[PDB]
Amino acid sequence: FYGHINMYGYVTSYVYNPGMTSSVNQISASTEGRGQEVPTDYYMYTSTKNNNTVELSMQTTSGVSYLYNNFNFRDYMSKYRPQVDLQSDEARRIVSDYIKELSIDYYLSAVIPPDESIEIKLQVYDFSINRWLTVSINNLSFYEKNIGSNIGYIKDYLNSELNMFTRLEINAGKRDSVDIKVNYLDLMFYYY
Amino acid sequence: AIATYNSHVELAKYLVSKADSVYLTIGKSTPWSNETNPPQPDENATVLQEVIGYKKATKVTLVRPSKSPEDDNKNLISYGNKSWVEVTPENAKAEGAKWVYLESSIVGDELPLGTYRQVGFVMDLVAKSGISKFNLVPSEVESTGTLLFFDNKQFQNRSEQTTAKERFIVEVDPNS
Amino acid sequence: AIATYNSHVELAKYLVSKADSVYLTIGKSTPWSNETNPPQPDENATVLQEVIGYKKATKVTLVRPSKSPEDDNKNLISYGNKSWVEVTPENAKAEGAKWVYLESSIVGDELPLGTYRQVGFVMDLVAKSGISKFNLVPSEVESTGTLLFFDNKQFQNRSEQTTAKERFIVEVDPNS
Repeated sequence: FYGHINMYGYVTSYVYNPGMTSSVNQISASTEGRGQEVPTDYYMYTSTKNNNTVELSMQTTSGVSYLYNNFNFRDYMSKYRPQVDLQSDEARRIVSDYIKELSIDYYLSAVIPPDESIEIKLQVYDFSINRWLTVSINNLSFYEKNIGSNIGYIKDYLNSELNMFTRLEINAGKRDSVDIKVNYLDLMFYYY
Repeated sequence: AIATYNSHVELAKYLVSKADSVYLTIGKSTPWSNETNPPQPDENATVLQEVIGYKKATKVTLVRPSKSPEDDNKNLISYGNKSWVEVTPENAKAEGAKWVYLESSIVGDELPLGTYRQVGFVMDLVAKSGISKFNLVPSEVESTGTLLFFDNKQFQNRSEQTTAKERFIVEVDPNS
Repeated sequence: AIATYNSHVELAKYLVSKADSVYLTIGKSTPWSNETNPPQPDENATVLQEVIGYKKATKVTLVRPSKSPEDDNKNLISYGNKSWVEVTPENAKAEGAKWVYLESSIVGDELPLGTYRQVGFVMDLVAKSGISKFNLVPSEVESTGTLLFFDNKQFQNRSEQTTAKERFIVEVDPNS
């Protein structure tokens, strides 16, 4: 029963806060189109660690940019576990009780001089407190690093639609843009 | 229309009748992407990744679940904390034996030393001219036959002080 | 100023008399500098590095190398790909049985799952008050007793199905 949830991705300098009934694509609508969906290559190539890194241009006017990811546990559970009753008001509890502890693995590098680094935060949206929770803080350089973390039980990170929202907060500092190379992104769970 | 439990007994007997052609095989000598969490197998494949070699199946038999007192005079198979009893082909319908137990053992460098991860079974294998030994590296095989069954375990490593006693209990219909 | 041939056998009888208190122990759970080339085991060391835990000895006995025709027709052991005979304490000097055999099996998760690189045997282990189970993690042990024998190994691994079995034959004076 061990498994991974791999790659909606959206790049923007605007802050999005999902609601309890927020769907996958509401990020683009909430930003008035002041951002872009990640390229097809991001969905194709970030599902395993190899030499094929996906480069993403993080434009910013404020010195901060965001890469949002949305993971739909309803469609995942319907595909891999159609026997689970996802129509109940308890579906978030059922899915979280089923997954138990979730870990995020996220391998990335920055297209910057090898002697420089930028601050990056991995965040998950907590619907119990209606805020972005920082689960990892790292300095990202030219060298690839996993910035992933174990986030534990996902019940409070799931909305009514069983969507989980994650983001990278990327502090470009005084730069108008920073390019990020993404090698691997995986939401991995292990239960008995 | 329907088939029967007795058909699964007869197809188990067929697989057991092939035993002279049956070898355990092991493979995947290089790492997984992470050794703790292997990738899923492929039931349409007919050979292992990174094939280390073949060893003749030391024991091919029918089984059923064990019970006492009526299996006390018999011999029992233990695996995965489960405990099972052996059945001979001419008794298979009377005992109801539709489960096959497959076992082989390797010790030392009689197949190449290193780590192993993929485990499985082949039948209708043919060895090359001038060779008759029960341990084969792939260079010694004329035809690999059909790879029937395989799995993607977490690894282990080998020497003369270790026994590669891998086994399956398999069934041709798990959900009648 | 010599020892007699009996003298080594008496120390071996002593080691076999301790058997109830004897436990397998396992350790060095993180990498060496090279997993294929371990460093030398230091005879001054009191206990394994990175201790995983302890399991009671399943078989302890005096043993000797086999001789034909007589031992071929007795109770028998195969190890080192070669043949050995078991000896009882009340015959030890007549047989010359100066080798002690030690053996235990660690099954599934009865100790925590992980890789290992050291194997050895302890006597005089005492568990904390009220514990009686044959498998112990370090926090369940009141006195670790004494590590008599161990060796460094190339890296090895375990999973929930598997049994890791380790066994030694040893002698008290390799250097007369």
